[PDB]
Formats: sequence, structure tokens, C-alpha cells
Amino acid sequence: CDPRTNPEFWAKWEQFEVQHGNEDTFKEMLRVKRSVQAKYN
Amino acid sequence: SAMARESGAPIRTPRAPAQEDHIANEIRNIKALTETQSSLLGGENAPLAEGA
Amino acid sequence: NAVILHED
Amino acid sequence: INDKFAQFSEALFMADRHAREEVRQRAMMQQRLAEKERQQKEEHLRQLA
Amino acid sequence: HNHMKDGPYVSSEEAVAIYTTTVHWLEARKFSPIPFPSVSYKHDTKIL
Amino acid sequence: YEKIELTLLNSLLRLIMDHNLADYITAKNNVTLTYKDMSHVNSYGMIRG
Amino acid sequence: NEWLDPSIKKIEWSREEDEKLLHLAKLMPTQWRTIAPIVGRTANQCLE
Repeated sequence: CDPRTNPEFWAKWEQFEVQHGNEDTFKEMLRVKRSVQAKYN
Repeated sequence: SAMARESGAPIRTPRAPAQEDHIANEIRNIKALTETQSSLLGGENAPLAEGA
Repeated sequence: NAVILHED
Repeated sequence: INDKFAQFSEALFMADRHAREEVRQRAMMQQRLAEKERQQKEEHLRQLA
Repeated sequence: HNHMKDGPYVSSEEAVAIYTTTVHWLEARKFSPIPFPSVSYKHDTKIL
Repeated sequence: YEKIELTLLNSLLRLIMDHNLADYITAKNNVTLTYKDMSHVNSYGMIRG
Repeated sequence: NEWLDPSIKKIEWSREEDEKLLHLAKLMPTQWRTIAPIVGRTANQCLE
């Protein structure tokens, strides 16, 4: 799913990372979001 | 509990080790191996940042 | 584990 | 590529390191023997004086 | 392509032996390694 | 000439001279050879020219 | 062959490309025309 086209999925993933996930997991999620944005561009 | 009555929440992934940051260790090994001058002259062997 | 040269 | 390149490069590099440290060891042993011979010559010159 | 596939044909023991023989020879000859051409080299023009 | 390893050659040239000159020589032997529409990379052996 | 071919990867390097480049520069000192096909970039890009 694209990041700009599926912001609800990204918000749910961020909420899950806040519920279960460290700062390294947050950085990995941010890198995955950046990769999805680059793929969508 | 039924027969007695009938009578952490977050999960955090641990951080990868700083010694397993393999790029910095590889570059330190490259500097220890490449820019070293001739062995006939002697000189200090730059210690390997190999570890694990 | 032996070495095979190009010419053989 | 083959995995023999890694063993080849590592063996060459460790041979370089071992040769360099052995050259230091022989150089310092010869340097200390040269100092000992210099001290013997100085003692001989002192006795002759 | 065959050298890329089948690896270096000189074994690591052979290369270490060759390198060690060269080290012991050049140590026995008191060889001074050739330096980099210095900026203050007084023979740059004639070599050029 | 045909059977010269460039890593071992780099090690021996590093023995006899400065490492910058040895690296320049070893990188200069590792070049692309072209004739008309034929082309490859020399990664093993010696460029005699 | 060095720039204008669009089979050249012209963006920022990924990390795994960097470990590949460092390992290949460890096993093949200064053979950049040999390292570059294996990494996936050009010789000048890998050197830079």
C-alpha cells in the first residue's frame, strides 16, 4: 500500500508500534514508509 | 479458578549491538590493511577492529 | 578441494 | 565469484602483518646487539685511555 | 570468466610462501623501499 | 604474463615501493580491453603494453 | 558506458550495496573494474 494513498494503514502501524515496538522498530517503520513513498513517486 | 469459584504489555525489539555495526568495523579493517606501507620498513600494525 | 587450472 | 578470493586476500594480509612484526623484532634485536657492541667498544676505549 | 568462476589458481599457501620468500630476500639485501616522488625532488625535470 | 594475480602482485609491489605507486600500477593493469565490437575487462594476467 | 546508460543505478546507495562494496574492496584491492560488475555500479561510482 502506498503511504500517501493509505494513511490509515500507516497510522494503524504506528499505533501498533507504539503499543508494541522500540525506537529501532520505529526507525525501521520510518524507513519502510520512506521506501513506500519513494516507490509511489 | 472455576472450581475455586464453584465451591510487560509493550514489546520492544532490542537494539542491534554497536559492535555488529559492520560497516564501521569493515572500514576500520580497510584502513588497518590498506594504508600500511612496506613491511621491510617495520612500522605499527594497526589493530583489527574485528571482534565478533 | 583440488585446484583445476584453466589449461586443464 | 568463488570463495577462495576471501581466503587468498586474508592469508596475504596476515602474511604482510606477520612479516612486518617479525621485521620489527629482528630490527630491535640487531639494534640492541649494536648498542651492546658499542658499549663494549666504549669500555675498551676507556681501558685503553 | 574462468578465473572469476574457479577462483585464484594460486593457493593461499603458495602465495604466502612466495610473499615470505620475497620478504626474507629483500630483508637479506637491506633493500630500501622506493618512496613516492616528492614535490621537492631535484630530479623530476630530467626524468620527465 | 598470462598467470599473474593482481592481488599478489600488489602485495609484492607494496613490498618494494610506496603503496600509492603499487596501487596505481595494479589498478592500471585492471582495465577494459576493446577491439572493434569486442570488449572485456582484464582482471587476471598482465597488460604488457 | 559511464553515465548516460540508463542501466546505471543513479540514486543514493542502499546499505547492502555498501557492505558489498566494502567486502569486495577488501578482497580485491584497487581492482575497481572487477569490483564494479559484482556490486552493480560503475567503477568510478564504486570508487567515489
